[PDB]
Amino acid sequence: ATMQCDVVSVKESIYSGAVTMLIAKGAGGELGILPGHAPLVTLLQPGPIRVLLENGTEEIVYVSGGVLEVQPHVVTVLADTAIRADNLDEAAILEARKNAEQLLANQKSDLDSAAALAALAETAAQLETIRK
Amino acid sequence: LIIYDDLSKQAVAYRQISLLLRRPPGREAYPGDVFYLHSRLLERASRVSAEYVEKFTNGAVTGKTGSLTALPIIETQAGDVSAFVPTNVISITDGQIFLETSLFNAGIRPAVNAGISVSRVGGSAQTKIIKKLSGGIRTALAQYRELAAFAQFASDLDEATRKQLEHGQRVTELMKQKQYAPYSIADQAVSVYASNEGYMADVEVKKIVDFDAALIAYFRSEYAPLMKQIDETGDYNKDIEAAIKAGIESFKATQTY
Amino acid sequence: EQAASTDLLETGIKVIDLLCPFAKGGKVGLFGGAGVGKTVNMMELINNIAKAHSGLSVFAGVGERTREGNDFYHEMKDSNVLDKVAMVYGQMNEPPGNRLRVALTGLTMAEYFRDEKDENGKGRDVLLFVDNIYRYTLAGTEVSALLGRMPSAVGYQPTLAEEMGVLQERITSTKSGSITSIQAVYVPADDLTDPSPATTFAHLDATVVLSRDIASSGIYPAIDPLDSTSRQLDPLVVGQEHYEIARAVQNVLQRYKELKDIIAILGMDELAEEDKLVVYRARKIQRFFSQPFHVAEVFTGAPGKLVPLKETIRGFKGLLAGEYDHIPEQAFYMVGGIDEVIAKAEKL
Amino acid sequence: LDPLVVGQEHYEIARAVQNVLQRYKELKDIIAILGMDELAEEDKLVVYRARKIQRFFSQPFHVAEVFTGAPGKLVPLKETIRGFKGLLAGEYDHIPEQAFYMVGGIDEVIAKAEKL
Amino acid sequence: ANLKEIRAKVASIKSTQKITRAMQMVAASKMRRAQERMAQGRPYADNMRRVIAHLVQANPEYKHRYMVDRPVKRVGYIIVSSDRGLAGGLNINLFKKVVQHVKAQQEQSIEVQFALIGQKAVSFFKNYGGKVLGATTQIGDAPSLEQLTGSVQVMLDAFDKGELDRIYLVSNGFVNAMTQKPKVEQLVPLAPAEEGDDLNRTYGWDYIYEPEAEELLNGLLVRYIESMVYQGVIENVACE
Repeated sequence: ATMQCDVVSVKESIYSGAVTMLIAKGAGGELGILPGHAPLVTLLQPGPIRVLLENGTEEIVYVSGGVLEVQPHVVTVLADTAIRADNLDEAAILEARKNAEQLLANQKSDLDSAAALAALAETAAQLETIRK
Repeated sequence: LIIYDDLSKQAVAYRQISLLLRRPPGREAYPGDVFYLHSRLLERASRVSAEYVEKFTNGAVTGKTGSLTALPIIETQAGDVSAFVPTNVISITDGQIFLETSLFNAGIRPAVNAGISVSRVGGSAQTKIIKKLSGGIRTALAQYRELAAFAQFASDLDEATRKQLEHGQRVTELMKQKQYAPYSIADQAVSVYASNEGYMADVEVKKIVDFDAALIAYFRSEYAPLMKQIDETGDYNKDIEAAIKAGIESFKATQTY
Repeated sequence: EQAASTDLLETGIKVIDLLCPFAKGGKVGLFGGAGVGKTVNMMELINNIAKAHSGLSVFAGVGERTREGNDFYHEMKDSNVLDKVAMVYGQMNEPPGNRLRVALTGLTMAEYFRDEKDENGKGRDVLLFVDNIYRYTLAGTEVSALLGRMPSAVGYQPTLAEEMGVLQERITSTKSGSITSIQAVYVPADDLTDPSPATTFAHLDATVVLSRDIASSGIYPAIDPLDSTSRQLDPLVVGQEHYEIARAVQNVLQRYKELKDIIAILGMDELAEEDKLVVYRARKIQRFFSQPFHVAEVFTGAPGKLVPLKETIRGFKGLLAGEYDHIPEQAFYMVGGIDEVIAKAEKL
Repeated sequence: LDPLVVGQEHYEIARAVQNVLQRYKELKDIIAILGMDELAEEDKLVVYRARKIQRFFSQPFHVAEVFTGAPGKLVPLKETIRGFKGLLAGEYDHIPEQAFYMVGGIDEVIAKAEKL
Repeated sequence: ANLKEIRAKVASIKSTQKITRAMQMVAASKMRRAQERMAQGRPYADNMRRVIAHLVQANPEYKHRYMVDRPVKRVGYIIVSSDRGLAGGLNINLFKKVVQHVKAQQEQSIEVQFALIGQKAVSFFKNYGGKVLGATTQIGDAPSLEQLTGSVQVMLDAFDKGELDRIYLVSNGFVNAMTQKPKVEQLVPLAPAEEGDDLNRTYGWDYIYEPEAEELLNGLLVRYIESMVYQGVIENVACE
């Protein structure tokens, strides 16, 4: 019986009820009840982490990237609500350079680097806010 | 049955005659007794008992009653129903049918305002089939009146309320008709049964009138004997319900509007 | 001549005796049109007054429709209530001089019924129904116009208040007996500022508002439990316990009214225990307000219940406390008193 | 104005025009209290078509040239029907409403819009 | 002041009140839905705090790249706003406060950059001009995390390239139903920490961290920073 097992990729979490033995996909040889100390933290394969709950009960364990930190009386897993990627910056720049530029249009053509420009005009927007 | 095309012009003529007699004036120049003028006329539309008929005819007619129906018409200025004569006449009748200028321009041809229109006699003046089938119209229209303002944002509403709104829209469109083309009891019953049972949830809102006209036309050429039984008798029986259902199913199966 | 201390008249109806208690010698305003069983309530009051207080009743119609009068007469004959009531009709097709002086004709009969001494005195308690006093004021206005009196303020007889004091004052609780009165009131143009309703409301002691919504709901009577008021619902005259019981049921109903829009638009799927409990208690109270009458026994086949006030107070206290949080809500429909509810519940 | 007298197309055109204008007559208060953006697109179309229709019913007269100084115009019935049928259909939805003023016939609308 | 126009105006105001009340109850329903949503995000928040405490206790002896401190030079910010209007003016209040802060920075001889997430922010700031690296809009209520990783990642890259020295969150934190405070709070503090407890009872053995001896920290902190930027996003959704 494991003390507790939780995964937190979204506003809610998936809890495990008294895991009778701690088996996980990509176990690494330290699978089982608390060893007195965890060996390490590892990037578990996005393959779903097969885990048998109390009395060897299997549950839907589909993972999209699993980081597991077992501990004496503590088992915590960090997982992805979505497919996991390492340095996904290339798609980030792809999205940024295509959506903003299309959205901005003249806003990007202007690209007025000045920030404290026409501060009285921002105060004019403020006075409009003052207007009913 | 008697119909007075306008009682407002009669009131104006009475006012003119009285003012020429210099009788004491009043609100809007009307004389002292304007309520009596229309009350004594509109109280003569009544149903008499068989005993009264027998006494009047000295026995020449037995076991028969009589009935006079009245439909006065009154014109109001700019929508003001609080004027003198309209308020005098509203309190006398047993009901009121309200026609709105905005509804007329909006496309509602018979242009009745169901919200304020009332009938004191109620369901006591209907055939059995009409009285049985009438409730699903009032329920739907009341629900649509309550939920009308939610048209813009409807996805957030649950499915039941959306279905009620769609049914209200379809019913409100079915209520349209054409002048010089009165419907019969059988057509009204068939249309109301098709509406209540939900066979027109499939159809588009815009094409309600065409579907209704085509369905009525098919029945009067295919199920005319059933219609004859409904028209003469008017009684609603399990067999009549089954026949109506089967006919509507056949029309929906094989026809193109 | 008349000495009175506030003394409630017990009709036997639950909602009225709880939220809008009457008073021997009071005047009551009835609000609502047709389709809500107004005549049924009037018949029930006529029957109950004679059943409990040995009191006869008088009916006076001011400008009544002939068809409605015929229906009322035939239905009262059918319900075996006509033996205890008198009738005076004033029809629309008559000149205004007739529809004006008919309330006095009914009042004379009611006053005579009051002053008939029983053995060991004790007079009698009698009632008086006036079909519509708005038409009484209009009859006065038309008569004044006919005689040529100059118009007052906004198209109303120079002499309007004096006349309504002549009528309404005579309905009082004297030493040897009492006369109450139930009157239906029409508000012209939805204007309480209009002189006629303003002159009317200065004499009323209670207002009963009949709602079409509750009638459509299927609970009869449909008397509104949030818009009806009284001048006897104070901690002094009616007793403290009654006062806070009525106040508690009123704000519970108020909360339910404020919440029913949300409960009807987006359903009950929201998660909040407290308002759900408020909803259930409101529904139980709404059903409990209904009761069967002795006028419909003939057409219904079920007997009536003249529930005493104490049982209503005790049952409402128990319902508010939370003791009857297990009884199904269907066990309160048309169930008379409090205990009956329990058996009805144990029957299920 | 009866389907038996004027015909069938004329009646539908007139009713659709009156319906559009009546619908636009009731959307002013909502635009005021809440932004124009708030109303759905099915009402943006009605508002814009109502404005275009309100200006397209304008034409210059032969008699009243002393006031404005613009030459007079005359339009036959069939041109009116054709133009309004095209307008209610959603065509001419890209032409600015400033080209429907004292322009008379549709082809003149097209030319005046081109000049702008 | 004729009676006809008064009557028409009363009718129209009654109708408009109907629509505005419908809007009010829809907003109230989504308001309860948000109250729950955040109520669910609060445990997401404290377990983010738990995991970052875990990592900072797991290896505070080494030094992270984010730890480096250099003088301020062209610091850019992150701004978030709404899609539709009728927001009561909290967006404008946020814009006023952030423009005052960036103008103070300009007077300190440092120019600023920013990213825009709300449609109103895009329309307003760019109408008066500005400096932006990336932006997005129409993400909708409760949007996917992958939708908005672009802005945070591009600004983290800009900091990596050395042009960007610091970034602070700019949003409206929830206080009460009616009280919303514009907040300009830093977001990349070099991730400092200091724990004087839980080392006695545990963490003496720590771990071999075979997969990543020191590499994992940066991934944990990028997940962390996207976590509170998502928290601020849902927060501003709730208060709007």
